[PDB]
Amino acid sequence: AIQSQEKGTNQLDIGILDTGTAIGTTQLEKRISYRDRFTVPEVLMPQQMIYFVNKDRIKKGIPLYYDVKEITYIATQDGTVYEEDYEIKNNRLYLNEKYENHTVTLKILMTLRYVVSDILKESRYQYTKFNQPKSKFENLPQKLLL
Amino acid sequence: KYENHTVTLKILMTLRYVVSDILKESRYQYTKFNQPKSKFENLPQKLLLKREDVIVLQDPYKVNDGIEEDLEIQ
Amino acid sequence: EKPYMIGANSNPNVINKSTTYTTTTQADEQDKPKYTTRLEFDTIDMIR
Amino acid sequence: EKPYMIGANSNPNVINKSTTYTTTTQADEQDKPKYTTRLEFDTIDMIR
Amino acid sequence: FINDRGIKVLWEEAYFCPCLNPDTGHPRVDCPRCHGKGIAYLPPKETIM
Amino acid sequence: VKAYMFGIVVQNPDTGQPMGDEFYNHILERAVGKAERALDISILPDTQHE
Amino acid sequence: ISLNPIQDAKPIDDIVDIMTYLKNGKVLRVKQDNQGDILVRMSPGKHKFTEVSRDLDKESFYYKRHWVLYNVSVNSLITFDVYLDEEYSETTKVKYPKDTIVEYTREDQEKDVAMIKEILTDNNGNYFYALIGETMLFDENKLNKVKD
Amino acid sequence: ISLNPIQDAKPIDDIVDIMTYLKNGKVLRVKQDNQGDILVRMSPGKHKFTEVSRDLDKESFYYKRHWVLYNVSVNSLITFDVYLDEEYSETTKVKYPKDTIVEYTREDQEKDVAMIKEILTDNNGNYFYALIGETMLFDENKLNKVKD
Amino acid sequence: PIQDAKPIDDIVDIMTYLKNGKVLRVKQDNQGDILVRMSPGKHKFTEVSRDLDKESFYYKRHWVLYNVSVNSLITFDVYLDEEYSETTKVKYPKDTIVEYTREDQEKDVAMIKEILTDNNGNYFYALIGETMLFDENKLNKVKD
Ligand SMILES: [Zn+2]
Repeated sequence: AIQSQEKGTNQLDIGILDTGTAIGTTQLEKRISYRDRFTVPEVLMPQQMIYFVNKDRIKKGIPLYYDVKEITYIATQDGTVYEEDYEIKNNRLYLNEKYENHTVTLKILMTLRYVVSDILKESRYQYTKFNQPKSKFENLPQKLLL
Repeated sequence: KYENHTVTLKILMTLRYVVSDILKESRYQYTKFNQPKSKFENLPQKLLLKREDVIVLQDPYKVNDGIEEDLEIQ
Repeated sequence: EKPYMIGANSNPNVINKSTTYTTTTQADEQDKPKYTTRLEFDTIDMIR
Repeated sequence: EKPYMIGANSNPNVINKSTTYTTTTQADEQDKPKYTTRLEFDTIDMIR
Repeated sequence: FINDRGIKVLWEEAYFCPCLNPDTGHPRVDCPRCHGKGIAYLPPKETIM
Repeated sequence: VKAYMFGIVVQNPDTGQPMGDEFYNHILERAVGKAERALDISILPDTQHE
Repeated sequence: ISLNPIQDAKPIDDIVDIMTYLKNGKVLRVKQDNQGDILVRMSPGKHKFTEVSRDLDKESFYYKRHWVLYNVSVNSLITFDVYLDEEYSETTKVKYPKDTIVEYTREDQEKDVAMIKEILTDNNGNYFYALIGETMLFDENKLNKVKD
Repeated sequence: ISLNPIQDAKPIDDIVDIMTYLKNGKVLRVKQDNQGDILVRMSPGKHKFTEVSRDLDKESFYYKRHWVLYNVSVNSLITFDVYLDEEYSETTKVKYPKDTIVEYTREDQEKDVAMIKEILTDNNGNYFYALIGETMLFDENKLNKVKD
Repeated sequence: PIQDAKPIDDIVDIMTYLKNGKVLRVKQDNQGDILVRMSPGKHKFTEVSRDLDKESFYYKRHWVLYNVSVNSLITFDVYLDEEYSETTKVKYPKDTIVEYTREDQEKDVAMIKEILTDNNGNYFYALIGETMLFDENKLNKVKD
């Protein structure tokens, strides 16, 4: 379970940065650790980015700041771009020679992801005894600050 | 007539907003009741909106429809 | 004389009805009232 | 003519049913309605 | 519920204009897509919010 | 029937369809039929061979 | 086999005639844009003052109008159309009033626009329309209105 | 001792024929991916406009479809399969439609893939399948589908 | 006659030309003119442009996706972009409310049925319900 999901944006001299709090609650018997990692394939997140092309980047392939699931919209100074002119491999982008010194921008969808930055109300406990041969210890859900 | 005069105006303008943060950004439900199979639905986002004062752009150029409003039919 | 009968409907069909926007105008108007009960404090009892 | 009888079941077994994901597309759609009661303020009473 | 309590509003998505200067990384003062702002916009989509 | 239901529209909730006139006629024919027994009458004109 | 033509409620534009009628005490009906239709009157007797009533119907033995003092504004009269209450009535809320330009289909399958010069009614309460340049009177369904 | 073959509802790909049918006024049925199956129609009379109905069944004396004005998009037609409402029906929701490649077990215990060229039905409503290169018609249980 | 306009009647012809890929010009009411186009490549979808001028070394059109409505096409007037004429220098546009006087000295309103000119540039106008031609002065532009 996940709650309070926030895409907190800080605009600074270094640039824009995405950071926010998301509060999660696990199942029983699971002992999460600091800086564990989660990824939610179901949920996709929109991002926007821009890159500048040169005679060197055209052949190597543009290294993307984000990951890729699918592309929503591409554009450049000459207008939009079609599927016949671009391809993506191993999370880097290739373009044909028509855009040697053009700019390129993309609206992109990426999988939601989280890391455990603190463990909060970390352990809750019950000596379950009713309808058991003997007393049993069960660890109740942790709360995670993602 | 007003070459070197001052001029002042009380003006009405359309309300406008920009998304300065996305908050409680995603809420989810595996809707299964009365469905052939499990379905995933994204529930409403909450947006923290900000007014457009420092930089102003005109209203977007929407494509109009030729259907007359309040049209009689018979 | 003749019996009073409902007869047929007369309302025509209307499509794509647009909303009404209150028009801005500097002219005066009159505020349409409602006459009904009023609520007040018991100021005498407040003094008490 | 013949009596109407239930007979046998026809639904086959299905295993490992995957969820449905709404597909992203730039194309237009139409938002399936529900016609029912609407709640509104009594703005006249608000004026009062 | 949302269609009931909401207000009609035009939703237009945002994307960085190609006119950005490749070296400084800052936009042209005037161009058709974006009027000095470094972010352009797509066609609007009618929406209730 | 509609007149007595002045201000009420009978409409499907999940689609914009109103119920047609045929249903009303079908109901009305059963309404007059029920009345014809409830007071032992023959109400519409008809020829009888008795 | 018909009824004679019915006059439309002429709006009054000149403020001078409005004030003269008011001084004579004849009732006026003001179509306010924001808050509906109201009646305006001059108080009888020596204590002259303007009065308003929202008892928006013709006076009747069983329905007597109640008048409240109000400070009616000149600008309100000027910007809002005003009618004599003796004329303005539910009798004929015609879809296409007199002097209105309407689109009508001619026998040659060519749509033309003409201004309604005369309107009358018949036994059934229909609205017969007279258009300039033609003698035959059209019906409600045949005609059409063009706005803006 | 059987029933003659049943035609499948041919999807329409060319936009030109779709528009021509629409101009003729013939009903269209659009399978929207996100929000189900809808009907599309051109308004009769002079005031031409597109209309939509979700009264998703064949028209009947006891069940009359209600049409709402809507601004149907060209892209919607192009990207979504569209069928003539005279054809698309519950009559035969065959598991393996025509032109579908299906896997069938041959008498030599060697599984082969063939494309269904003809489908028919019998008294019990079964689905007899014809496969290219063979004359005997297979049954539903024997066959299998291979996806991707 | 004048060759400044060649409106398309059938939407079927419009779709046929769109399949051929030729650009179209679509008028609006109290609003800017629009150009419409079909996207090339694998995926087919409509595209629009707010620009109108011809493409050149100093001027390039901008295209974006839009869910164009068939209602606009069927209702609004449509032309081929390449063959469109910017303006015909006449006082009154076609399909405009005008006032005139009939043969019996009776005043009547009408809309312009045809716009014509002679070889010397003198412009004649024909109104609905009037076969004869009218001078520019004899007409009157009715106020909305
Ligand atoms: Zn720009």
